[PDB]
Amino acid sequence: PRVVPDQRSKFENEEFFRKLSRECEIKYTGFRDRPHEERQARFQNACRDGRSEIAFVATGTNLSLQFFPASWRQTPSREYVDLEREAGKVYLKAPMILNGVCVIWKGWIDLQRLDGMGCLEFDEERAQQE
Amino acid sequence: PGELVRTDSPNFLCSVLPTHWRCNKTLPIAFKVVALGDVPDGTLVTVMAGNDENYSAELRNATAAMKNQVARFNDLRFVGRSGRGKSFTLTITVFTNPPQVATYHRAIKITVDGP
Repeated sequence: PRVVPDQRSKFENEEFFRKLSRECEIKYTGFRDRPHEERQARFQNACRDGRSEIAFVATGTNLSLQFFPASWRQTPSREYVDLEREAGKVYLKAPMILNGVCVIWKGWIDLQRLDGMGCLEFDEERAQQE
Repeated sequence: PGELVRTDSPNFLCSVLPTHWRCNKTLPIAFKVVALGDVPDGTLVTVMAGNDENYSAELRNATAAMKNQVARFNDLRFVGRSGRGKSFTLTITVFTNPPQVATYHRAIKITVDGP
């Protein structure tokens, strides 16, 4: 769809991205006002459907994520939603165009705490076909 | 479309929001997200707010759909607040494939009383 003329440059030089290109505290934000027990279920069910809302706590940057290849209901592969790689938590991959630059959101979340670590990656491959 | 500002994305514009506003009070204007490049009608759009203090402010009617490049929000409303005059960064998600995300920093300050 729409991107700035020089994505990598923007991704590497701007504070918004840099402050987001290194593993930092992330936290699920779905059903914010509800019993933690339920939220935990919501999170996993949503993860199995390939979607979630995870905000970067430090900056309050909220993101709605889709765990599917940028290309494109249908269960996500273990590449975008991994429940094994590490018992207790789930590793997530989510492509998107953020502020005009193709990126990939990667991170994991503790199925118990519903908090975790994640960051943004420049998606070279996607960026060039745009 | 009313008064508009650029978002941090080169593909979207959104309405100008009050610099400061009261918690749970209707906005002086209908919040609008305008898409520059083609975006099919029906495409879902959502708004989310946060900052260092309140990482994910509660919102009302923060979902809308495109109709001729414009996603008009019906009584969007900021319930959560920003606190110690620190304002919200809006996250606008346009659900194309993959989703397109546009941020609007220091878009609005939400306190309990307002101006």
